[PDB]
Amino acid sequence: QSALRPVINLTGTVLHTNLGRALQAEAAVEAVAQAMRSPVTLEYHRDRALAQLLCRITGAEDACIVNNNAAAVLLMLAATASGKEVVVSRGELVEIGGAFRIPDVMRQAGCTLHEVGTTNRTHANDYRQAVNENTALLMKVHTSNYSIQGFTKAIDEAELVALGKELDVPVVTDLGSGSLVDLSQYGLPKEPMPQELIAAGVSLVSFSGDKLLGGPQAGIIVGKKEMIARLQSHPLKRALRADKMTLAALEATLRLYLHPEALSEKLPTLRLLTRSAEVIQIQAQRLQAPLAAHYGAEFAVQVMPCLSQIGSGSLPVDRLPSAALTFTPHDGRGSHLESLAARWRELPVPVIGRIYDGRLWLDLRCLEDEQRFLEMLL
Amino acid sequence: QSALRPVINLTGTVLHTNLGRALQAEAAVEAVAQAMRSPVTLEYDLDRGHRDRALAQLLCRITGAEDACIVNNNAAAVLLMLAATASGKEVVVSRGELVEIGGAFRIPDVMRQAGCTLHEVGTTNRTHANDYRQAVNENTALLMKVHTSNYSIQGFTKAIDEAELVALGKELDVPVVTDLGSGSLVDLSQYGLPKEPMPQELIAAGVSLVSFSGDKLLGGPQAGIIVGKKEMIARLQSHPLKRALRADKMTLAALEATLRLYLHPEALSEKLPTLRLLTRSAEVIQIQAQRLVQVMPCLSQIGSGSLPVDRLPSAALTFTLESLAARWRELPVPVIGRIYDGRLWLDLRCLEDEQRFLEML
Amino acid sequence: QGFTKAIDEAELVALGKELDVPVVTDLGSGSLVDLSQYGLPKEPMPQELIAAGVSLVSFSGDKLLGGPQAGIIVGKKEMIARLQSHPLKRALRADKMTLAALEATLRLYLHPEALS
Repeated sequence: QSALRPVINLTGTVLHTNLGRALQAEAAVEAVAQAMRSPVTLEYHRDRALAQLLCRITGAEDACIVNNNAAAVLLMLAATASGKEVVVSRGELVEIGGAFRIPDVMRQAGCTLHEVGTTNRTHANDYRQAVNENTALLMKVHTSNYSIQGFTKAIDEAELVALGKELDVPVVTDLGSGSLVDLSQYGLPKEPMPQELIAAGVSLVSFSGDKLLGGPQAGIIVGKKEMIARLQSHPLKRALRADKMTLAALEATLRLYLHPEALSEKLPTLRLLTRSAEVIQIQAQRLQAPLAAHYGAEFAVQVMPCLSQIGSGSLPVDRLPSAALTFTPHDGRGSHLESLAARWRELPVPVIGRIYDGRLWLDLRCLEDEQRFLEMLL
Repeated sequence: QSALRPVINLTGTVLHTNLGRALQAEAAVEAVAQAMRSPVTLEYDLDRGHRDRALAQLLCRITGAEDACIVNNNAAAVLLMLAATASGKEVVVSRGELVEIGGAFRIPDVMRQAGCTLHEVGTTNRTHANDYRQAVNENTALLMKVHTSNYSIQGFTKAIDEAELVALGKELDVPVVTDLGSGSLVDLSQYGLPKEPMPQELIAAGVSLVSFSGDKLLGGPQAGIIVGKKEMIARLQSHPLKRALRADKMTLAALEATLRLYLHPEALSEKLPTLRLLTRSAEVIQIQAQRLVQVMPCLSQIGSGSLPVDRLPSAALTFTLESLAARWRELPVPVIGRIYDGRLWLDLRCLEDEQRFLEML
Repeated sequence: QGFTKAIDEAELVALGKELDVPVVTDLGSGSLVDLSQYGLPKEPMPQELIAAGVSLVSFSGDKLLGGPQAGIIVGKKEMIARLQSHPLKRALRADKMTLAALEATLRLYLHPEALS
């Protein structure tokens, strides 16, 4: 078995950054297989069908596609504000994962980071007082992995683009998550959409493709034709250009958003997120018997409510009811739990659970096919 | 129909840069589909764990280097290598290796982007080891050898090989890096094809870092693979640029499945579509062309990573023009031929499925 | 809330001791008792910061302390003496009713049983 081995994500995190983030749809898989097996018109520009599709969906003039959203932010800052100040709120200097920090990206991209306001309260006058002759951008970063609660104040995109129009300074956005549909319609927490930012007047909006979009690892920048053309002509773009499998997967995923009626079914990310809790309860009750019969004598397994995280691109707050299987040792020793976790991690198709509340939990929200999981766990 | 539509490459260029370069094997396709459909341990080591440690071990087994690094493409590989190993310092490159690939990649421009200073030595055709020696000073960070994959200078020429430059850098305490580009992992001369420099030879000769593509003569996905010294690779992985240049899980899955084909070379000419199309015999092409408007000898270009000289016999069917090509480009599966010698030629070297192709025409 | 990481006071004072740099804290609220005993959310205490090795801790007197508007800085004798001798201190010195209220309020914390 290889290291790029399939695993059954029972940790309750749908978009696990360490597990490949979003799963790909069957349409994306078929398009990718067709692109790999046979020659495709890659450059016979490279991303033009995708640019037109993003114009249809988001409503922006032009679009650029790069390796990932870190590459998107790097290219945006290097091709739009190289050698010039960029005004970012002091409460949006975000860190994602641990390798991506906004100040470090500003340093690499050759711009100067101008910090305004405070960590919790940033006012429009803080943006206004920093705009000078060296200022090239007003950059709003979407804090996708965290939220500040309490005495807070943030300037929305509409007010910031109004201020930039008044001061003749473009406004860009590092959206990150890139949810293309209103999640509130499915009961999920609402996240800002590229459509709203593009309509509000944001010059450039950069978002990921494997986050809430449900596609491949890609960095999608949508916005004004002139600034997108600036990005395309930058020397960095050649290093950051996207692969043909990436483009095929992104095109097939984006074509799913043209038919929203089946979107909750044909998109694995949405299908896993909007999965009802009653079906999870039924599946847990059905699966509770064979495991107890096989090796549940050492530690009993029962079904109680649990909480599941949406994953990357959303708040790490769970916010999602679900059902889980708990393996509670009889003698109350963590050695049994650690040994069981190691045994599962050494299986041909590893099953990853979570050590929560002194027990080993398997959250079945992200378990579509129970046959292979039952075979591996028996 | 989407613009990323299948196309039957009958132009004779197997590795067409504008047509996706190398087709991937069935093993790579299956690994990619498995990685897409199900979660994979991208950055979660079962034994946190790095993203491409399995790939690094596989590349150590194949090439023989200490460590490896995977980035978006070889342009990104060269950019990261120069920015993490020679930032703010001089890089000594022969004046006859300042290569341009495709049109968007240019060695001087990459050095400008990477923060290095390009030091050019020798002449376009004649570069001597003393030209390298006279340019090495306290600000020199690397001696860079770029493999001219898309061109060759013929006539009164002189190039310093990698062994001589490695010895010179060892004497002067300056590391030697190589932008191999093509990255052929097997001796092509064994298959009757022109020999190309291999990463194994450069690694054995003492090159600190060797960067090559994955969609060229390797036959895999678009990737930039840098193999070499553990310290140099660790410098690359810790650079801030790497986060922007890191490789996707589909890219890593395809690359690992492709690299595992090189562990069984006997079936490599069959499992690898690039090698299968390159080592396809001319008699079979002649038979297929006769079975499928005149059939005559033609010559097929290898494509990216090799010199654009044809150097490959084949048989092609000709249509005895512009409007025919325009009509063919509008099919659900477009057929692209070449307007050569006043005739429309369809080189049948890359035609793998006759039953499907015959339906459109 | 979310993907967060903060360096605690103990680790920071250890780092400052290693690098010979003092560590100060703007506590603000200045709760002198463990609020978790009363069912309210726990807040950092000046006692914990002083024990952990923080050179100076500044907190309000009208916030969670329950007294008058005052700024109370507690810590090392040398740095406190630096504060007292600063020219700003005359401008910032505390009033007599402020001191009376602060002393009477602090005397309540010596009898925690009736403090609630």
